[PDB]
Amino acid sequence: NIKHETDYSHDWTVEPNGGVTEVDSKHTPIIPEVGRSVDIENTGRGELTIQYQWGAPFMAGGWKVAKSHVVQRDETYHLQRPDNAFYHQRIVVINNGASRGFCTIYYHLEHH
Repeated sequence: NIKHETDYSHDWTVEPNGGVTEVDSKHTPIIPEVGRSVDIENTGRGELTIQYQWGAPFMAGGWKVAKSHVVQRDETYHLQRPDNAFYHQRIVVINNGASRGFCTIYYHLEHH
């Protein structure tokens, strides 16, 4: 009795020499919420960093890093969301290298 479920994906570019691309975001300023996990497939020639970031109410003190991981070319990596709830959160992909960055993000949706 296998069932098909639908998730989302999206392709992204990340500029070289410090580009940052936002690939997910959530703002829940009244009641905080747990976020969403993703997988990243690096489809470019150089490495990328993926980070899970959070912010306090009013973004006081700017974004903070909860998780970070480096993904090499052709690899796919699962970024599990933190177990705690946030007022602001996002996932970014950062390209600190000289090669243009490319990736596909697979978003793990909520299923019941």
